[PDB]
Amino acid sequence: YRLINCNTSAITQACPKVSFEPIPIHYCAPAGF
Amino acid sequence: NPQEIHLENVTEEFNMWKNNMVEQMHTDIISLWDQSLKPCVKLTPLCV
Amino acid sequence: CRIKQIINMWQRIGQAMYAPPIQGVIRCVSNITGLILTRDGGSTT
Amino acid sequence: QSILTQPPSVSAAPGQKVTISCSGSSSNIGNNDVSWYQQFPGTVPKLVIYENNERPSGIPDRFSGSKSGTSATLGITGLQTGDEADYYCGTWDSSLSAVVFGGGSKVTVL
Amino acid sequence: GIGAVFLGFLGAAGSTMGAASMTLTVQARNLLSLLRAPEAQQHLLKLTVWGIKQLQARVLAVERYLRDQQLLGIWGCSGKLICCTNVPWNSSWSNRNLSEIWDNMTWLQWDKEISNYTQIIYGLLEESQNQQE
Amino acid sequence: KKVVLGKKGDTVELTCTASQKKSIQFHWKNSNQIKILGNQGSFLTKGPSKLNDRADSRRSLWDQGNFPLIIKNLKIEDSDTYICEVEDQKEEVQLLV
Amino acid sequence: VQLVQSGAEVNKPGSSVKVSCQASGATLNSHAFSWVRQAPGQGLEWMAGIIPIFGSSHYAQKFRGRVTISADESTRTVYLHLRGLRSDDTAVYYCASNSIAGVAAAGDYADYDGGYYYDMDVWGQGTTVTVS
Ligand SMILES: *[C@@H]1O[C@H](CO)[C@@H](O[C@@H]2O[C@H](CO)[C@@H](O[C@@H]3O[C@H](CO[C@H]4O[C@H](CO)[C@@H](O)[C@H](O[C@H]5O[C@H](CO)[C@@H](O)[C@H](O)[C@@H]5O)[C@@H]4O)[C@@H](O)[C@H](O[C@H]4O[C@H](CO)[C@@H](O)[C@H](O)[C@@H]4O[C@H]4O[C@H](CO)[C@@H](O)[C@H](O)[C@@H]4O)[C@@H]3O)[C@H](O)[C@H]2NC(C)=O)[C@H](O)[C@H]1NC(C)=O
Repeated sequence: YRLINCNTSAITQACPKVSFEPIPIHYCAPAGF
Repeated sequence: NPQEIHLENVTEEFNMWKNNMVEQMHTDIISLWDQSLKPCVKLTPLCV
Repeated sequence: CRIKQIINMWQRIGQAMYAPPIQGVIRCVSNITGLILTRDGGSTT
Repeated sequence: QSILTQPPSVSAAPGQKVTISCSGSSSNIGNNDVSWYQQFPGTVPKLVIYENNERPSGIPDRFSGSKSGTSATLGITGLQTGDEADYYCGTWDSSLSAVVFGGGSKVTVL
Repeated sequence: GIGAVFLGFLGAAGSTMGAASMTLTVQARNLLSLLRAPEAQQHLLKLTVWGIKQLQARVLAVERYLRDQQLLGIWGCSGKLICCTNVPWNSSWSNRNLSEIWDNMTWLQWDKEISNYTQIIYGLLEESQNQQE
Repeated sequence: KKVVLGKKGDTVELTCTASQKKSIQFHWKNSNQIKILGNQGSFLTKGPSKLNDRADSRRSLWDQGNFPLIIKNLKIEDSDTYICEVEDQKEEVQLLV
Repeated sequence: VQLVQSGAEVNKPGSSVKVSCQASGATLNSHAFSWVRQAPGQGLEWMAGIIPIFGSSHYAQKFRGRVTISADESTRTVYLHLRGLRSDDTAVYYCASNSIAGVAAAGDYADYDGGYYYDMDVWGQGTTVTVS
């Protein structure tokens, strides 16, 4: 209730070595805004 | 062809530290990296 | 600089361990357009 | 070839306490952890004690461990008849840069 | 298409309400205002979610416009820009001189003025258009 | 105006707590308004106080609102007042050894 | 999680043997693999072991040169090639592994040459290799 058990889980996906180049993403507003 | 209008004579109070689209940029970058940099081992605390 | 493999995620609270670094050369050409400082109010400089 | 000086067999009547020693240098036990593994003859071995005092799910709590100085003791309080196997202690030897085992400890029911 | 004119209304903000209604007459005429590459089978279902997503906007810009002029058409006038009706102006709706409204106020001021009363006028515009029919 | 007593060396767990369960940003300052310990998003940070090497916190509890402060090696000179600033609730806890 | 090995092998001395060890998981990078053997009736010993999250391998000092370990991530199979077959290699082999995730709680910079083989429990079914 104070030192409550926190199960630190561990999920393991399938991890390749992928590229990462951030492109500009600009936020538009919907119709009527 | 983007539409942009300059508005004459208007004054307008902004605020930077209470914008509600900064928490909409924060959501779509959590959603980017989780589908972008898939890790080998996570350790996410569950805390039941 | 280093290249760590066991990082803390900025996304949520948790750690992440990744693959070893890639074999070739790794270039980075970035243009610093901003800082983030923080003071420390004593009782001055 | 046994770097760890495990005794080759321990023996007690069913329903008692046994001890199994795993004595090593100050580069395999005095700095590192110990573990214990159980193997029935013919079948694949099985981990029984990890992180020097804990048991996995599916292990009775009669198996206890301790790490004292440069040696380690495994204790089975209340020996049953279904423990007819042999035990091995396995640590990491830092100086030899390899996992190091013991000679084996075949418990026997009386 | 139509979403271009939905934002062109804002060109008259900051001016006075007598001038902005006159600019709206000019704006009335100003509110009268292609993926053909070799597409692989990987590009086929990806350039089509780029097609539907733009076409969920062009129909929303139509469906918002018809949800406007369904609400106007309840209040007597459908398709009129400047439309005055047969309800008398009540005095308790932030009483002010008519020269003190069309000459020294911008339109955004009226949002701050009568938004406590804007729902009450809308029911009156329904009833008097229902009482007259 | 809480009261916390220690002996020497031991770990005290001062605690501020919000009602949100969503890891909101806090801090921890002292009577001279120097930063003791802070949260920056999902990472921890210290401040240039004299508890900069000794202070700590429990990382897994931030996701449930609880933002403690765990101090090791209690000297006599840290007997002060400490302030947790979650968003407005500037609660003061004082400490003695 | 379970591990399947390759089939049993008979051989003459001087040749080189191959034993596979396929994992049922999603990747090999979460597990620190290990190869142990058992001559019939005798004790256990540690031959070699690979950790693919650091790319590091480890060899016992009695087995350097004769033993190499390769792991294929695309097929999730740990391979063992043993060169220099002699008489005493008539034994059963075992591929074992433990969770590598226990070093996330280490002091920032870990050790990328060090040894993180401890207390495995994912022993495969085994492979008997007999020399003649
Ligand atoms: C701020 O913004 C800037 C953008 O302006 C960012 O700068 C970018 O940084 C990234 C990260 O390094 C760069 O990506 C990498 O660039 C490497 C250098 O490539 C350039 O030089 C070589 C040699 O002259 C050319 O061949 C390249 O041409 C390539 O790019 C053009 C487009 O410009 C393409 O159209 C071509 O087809 C070419 O592919 C560039 O001119 C490059 O080596 C690297 O590619 C490898 O790395 C990734 C993983 O990192 C792999 O997925 C990829 O397949 C390649 O991997 C091979 O090579 C490595 C050796 O490095 C081996 O180890 C692999 O096993 C494999 O064999 C990638 O392209 C990016 O170019 C750069 N943008 C520029 C310069 O405009 C900053 O990062 C950003 N700041 C921050 C903080 O993000």
